[PDB]
Amino acid sequence: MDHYLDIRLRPDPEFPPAQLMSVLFGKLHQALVAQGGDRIGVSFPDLDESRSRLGERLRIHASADDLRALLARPWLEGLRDHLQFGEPAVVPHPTPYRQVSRVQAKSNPERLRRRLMRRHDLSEEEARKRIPDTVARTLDLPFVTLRSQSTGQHFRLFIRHGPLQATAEEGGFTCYGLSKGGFVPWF
RNA sequence: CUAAGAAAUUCACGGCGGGCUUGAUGUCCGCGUCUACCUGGUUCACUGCCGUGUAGGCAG
Repeated sequence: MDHYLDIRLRPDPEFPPAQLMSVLFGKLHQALVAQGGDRIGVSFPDLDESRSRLGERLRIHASADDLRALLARPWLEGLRDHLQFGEPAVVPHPTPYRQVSRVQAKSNPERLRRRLMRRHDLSEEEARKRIPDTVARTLDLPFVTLRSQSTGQHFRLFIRHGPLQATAEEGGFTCYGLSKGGFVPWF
């Protein structure tokens, strides 16, 4: 994708930057739900995989008309005191490419119990002996804490940046901006 | 290279029997506890779907 926009979280005493990036990713998801499309990607160029931090930057990649459209929408109403804007410009050359993947886990055993007892009509003990409590997977990935609107549930979403490649291939994106085959330029 | 260097305590057993502790009592006067605070630190690791699959993803 040719054009990128960098929005920086303004340093704020009233909330930590994790909460601002949470609400920014959430309103980003709501704006991408309102526009649709699968050619709109995200990246976080302030990565730090030692302490698993997401930093303070948000880089959204698409075309020119999409970015200049997303500037003038009410998904930036009520937030523009708390973040700074950049300019939609071309990605420089040359840059590597990588992905943004959502990596969940089956770290809750109880959902797997409910699944195995709802499809098979087992008992609690058969589901307990089939899958033990050691199935919980630990993760060292950065995460964003979003809530739900209609049936409200607050969850952390882990973001994984993939390996740096030399060329990018075609592919879509979700409403979260996450990679489904399409890679974002890393710089 | 140590006041070094060494070592088998052990067999057996009936502590019990008896008893009145009692009478009497004023706790009591008095008291300024105050001043000021972000519960969030991502702190709700959730809910459902495709998939035979626990393999892998998805949707909010």
